[PDB]
Amino acid sequence: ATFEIVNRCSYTVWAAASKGDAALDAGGRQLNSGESWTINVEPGTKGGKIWARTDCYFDDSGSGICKTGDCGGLLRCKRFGRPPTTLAEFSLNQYGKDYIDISNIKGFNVPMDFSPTTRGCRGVRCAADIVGQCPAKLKAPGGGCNDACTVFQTSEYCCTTGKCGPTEYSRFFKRLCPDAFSYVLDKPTTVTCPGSSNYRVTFCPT
Repeated sequence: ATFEIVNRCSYTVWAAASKGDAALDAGGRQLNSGESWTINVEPGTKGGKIWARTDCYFDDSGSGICKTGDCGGLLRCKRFGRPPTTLAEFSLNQYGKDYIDISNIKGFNVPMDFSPTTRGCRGVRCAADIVGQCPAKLKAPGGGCNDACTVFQTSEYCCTTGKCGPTEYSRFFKRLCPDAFSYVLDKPTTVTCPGSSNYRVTFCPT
């Protein structure tokens, strides 16, 4: 499948694409404001994620640090990034269907639209000013708005027992972005698309 990743933010972001144990395509790239990066994702990819990283510094060899979403200090991400990260999540060609969603379960750093570029389903968006409205205890110094599990490490926020409810913190994310997962057991906002659809991820869509 083809993903076009577009930075509509006024600031540079470092896109990242990983399935947790391996890079997707190159795994990461600098996107200046307005730049587009087209990647190819193998059919059948299960549990892929795309996110933006902010305020990165990398050397010649592609090693460095980002203030949000850092994936072990590499430009080319092989593993998932450090919260807070707004997440575009997808599983492709799962019994004939693609499944896509946006998640705030690992916090929020950059607003995001995740839409098909082919027919047969709708896109999802989380474009509210979550960082500006972020509750004081969830604000990340590097920027962004952490989820409550990352901050407090309790069974309830992390849903470690498989039973957990919404919380004051999850309801904040849900109020600003109803179409994104706000906690592990949230009523799913997953979109079902035809198998082998193509997609565009737009940072700062508005």
